[PDB]
Amino acid sequence: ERHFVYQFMGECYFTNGTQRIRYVTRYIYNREEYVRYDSDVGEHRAVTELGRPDAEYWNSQPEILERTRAELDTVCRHNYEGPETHTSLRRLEQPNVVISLSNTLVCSVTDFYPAKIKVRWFRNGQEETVGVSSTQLIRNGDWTFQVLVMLEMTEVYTCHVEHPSLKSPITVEW
Amino acid sequence: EADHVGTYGISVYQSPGDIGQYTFEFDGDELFYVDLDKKETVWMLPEFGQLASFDPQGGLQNIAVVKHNLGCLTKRSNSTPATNEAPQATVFPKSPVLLGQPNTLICFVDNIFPPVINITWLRNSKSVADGVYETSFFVNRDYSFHKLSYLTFIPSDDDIYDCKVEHWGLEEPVLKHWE
Amino acid sequence: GLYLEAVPLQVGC
Ligand SMILES: *[C@@H]1O[C@H](CO)[C@@H](O[C@@H]2O[C@H](CO)[C@@H](O[C@H]3O[C@H](CO)[C@@H](O)[C@H](O[C@H]4O[C@H](CO)[C@@H](O)[C@H](O)[C@@H]4O[C@H]4O[C@H](CO)[C@@H](O)[C@H](O)[C@@H]4O)[C@@H]3O)[C@H](O)[C@H]2NC(C)=O)[C@H](O)[C@H]1NC(C)=O
Repeated sequence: ERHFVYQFMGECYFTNGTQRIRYVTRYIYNREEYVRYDSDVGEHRAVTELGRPDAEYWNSQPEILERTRAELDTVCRHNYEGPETHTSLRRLEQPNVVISLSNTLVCSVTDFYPAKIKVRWFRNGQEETVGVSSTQLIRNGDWTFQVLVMLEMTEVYTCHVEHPSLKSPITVEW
Repeated sequence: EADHVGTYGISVYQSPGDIGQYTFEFDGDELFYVDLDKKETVWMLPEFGQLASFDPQGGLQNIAVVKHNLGCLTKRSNSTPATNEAPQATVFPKSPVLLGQPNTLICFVDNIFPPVINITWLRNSKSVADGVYETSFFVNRDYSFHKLSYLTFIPSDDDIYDCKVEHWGLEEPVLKHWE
Repeated sequence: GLYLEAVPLQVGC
């Protein structure tokens, strides 16, 4: 009943697009990251003792070091500006907004992408913040998100949604 | 972290089992996985696979490397085995539940380690194979995994549902109830 | 466009 797991990953962290990239590769044995390349350091490091045989060795071999370093461009930078800009960064899926009653009004905002969104309640033309409760971002796992926003109250109530997929906000009146 | 996070290589291999998985992720979502058996790039969103490409050979090569390394690290660690975790499941609908309006029940299971699991649905206690799809294992920052199962259904006053999760970290399968 | 991936180093044991 002895089980063993290994994980390798190449992670690209992007800020203001590719103006700032951090590239990290990670070698993991049973949840123990034991060696890592990190572009902030510019070379491999043992994270634990299990990685002591590899990191310095890999650092001594110039072609290993030049190839891993360059992956910041050949993987992260390349992916972000090429495929990713035509796929993930261009995907816009407009939220569906329905209001129902639980006591409480619930504004369900479903099936949207990307995650950036603002949902606001209104009572007769005024933005309510008191007595408003939003869930965390719920990740559906299929490139969509949802958020449920409760108003403890019920007047005209309007659920107001702002999202990059929308030329102007969705307003749904109750 | 960052505005965005590309994970441009995830190779996961386990022993015994000879179980491999290779995926790409962006901002937490799965771009694709490489069907190691069929040597095919399988996109989470069909449209994407016509907007972009990935050579599945890349995935195969990656898994081969990690398979080898796992051998080496097994010995280097004195064959220390993985410690089983107890996963945690939550069930929720994709959409607000309206009777006679078709929907999708989602079972999200977190704290998956090792990445071997059974997630299957009960409809008033009978196994429901039909209209069921599952995701790959997604990586967590603590190096456990999560995985989602989906059941399409017609809501009904008369139906009870469970997500049942079987994992080595659990003695007997466990039911997560939703109504 | 083509997605390109990190390549892990292979360990000798
Ligand atoms: C999750 O979900 C699955 C599906 O219900 C659960 O059960 C496992 O299902 C596998 C696939 O259907 C079964 O494996 C078969 O194939 C393998 C090779 O690919 C083969 O080795 C195997 O069976 C025998 O050995 C295993 C142990 O390796 C026993 O568990 C199994 O009962 C078999 O027992 C018979 O064989 C003995 C040899 O050890 C022999 O001495 C006896 O005559 C005995 O009858 C199968 O052919 C897999 O077996 C099965 N696993 C179990 C534990 O039943 C799976 O368990 C779930 N896992 C969880 C909880 O995470």
